[PDB]
Amino acid sequence: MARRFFLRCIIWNTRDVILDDLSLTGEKMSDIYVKGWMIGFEEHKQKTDVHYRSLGGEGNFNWRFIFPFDYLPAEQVCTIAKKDAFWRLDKTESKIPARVVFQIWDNDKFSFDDFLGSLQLDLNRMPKPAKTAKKCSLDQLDDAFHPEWFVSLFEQKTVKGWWPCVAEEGEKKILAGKLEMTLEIVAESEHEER
Ligand SMILES: [Ca+2]
Ligand SMILES: [Ca+2]
Ligand SMILES: [Ca+2]
Ligand SMILES: [Cl-]
Repeated sequence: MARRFFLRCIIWNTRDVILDDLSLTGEKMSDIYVKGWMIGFEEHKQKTDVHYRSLGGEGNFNWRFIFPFDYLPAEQVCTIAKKDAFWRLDKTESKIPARVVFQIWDNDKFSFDDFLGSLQLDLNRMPKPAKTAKKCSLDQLDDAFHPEWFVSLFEQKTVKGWWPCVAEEGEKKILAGKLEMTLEIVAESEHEER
């Protein structure tokens, strides 16, 4: 059966975010905000408020996202279709991995917002978070050589800490920002804590 879950995301802060603009005084800065959504549920995407005029790449948000999604425990696969009748968005089935996306953006008033970097996470196999922003690095993404550093959120239920965001210089990967988050998968009915 398809079971209804909820991904609860708190965006606490960002650090080291790329600075995309020049100030009227001529100082590098970004008007930072964070976009999030689950793949296959692009209709429910959400964003934080904007941390205006970040001069050192830091932003403060303390923002809560809730992402509802359907899940097949036995298949460990997302059903991009919501629930019940065809009236639901994404019709029926389509089985894909459960993944959430976080994107860091610079808000502009007099042009379009500019993409700064993103992080895409597999809820079944995701990199462990760094305790501090200092220990946050692209090494966290090393699924090839340190597979023990990937884990499953469904098993752990909750993870907190820092993850890196990435921008592609063509094939090359560059640290575009660091994201401090709490991630928790929540059931419709279960014990408050285990
Ligand atoms: Ca800009
Ligand atoms: Ca801007
Ligand atoms: Ca722009
Ligand atoms: Cl602007």
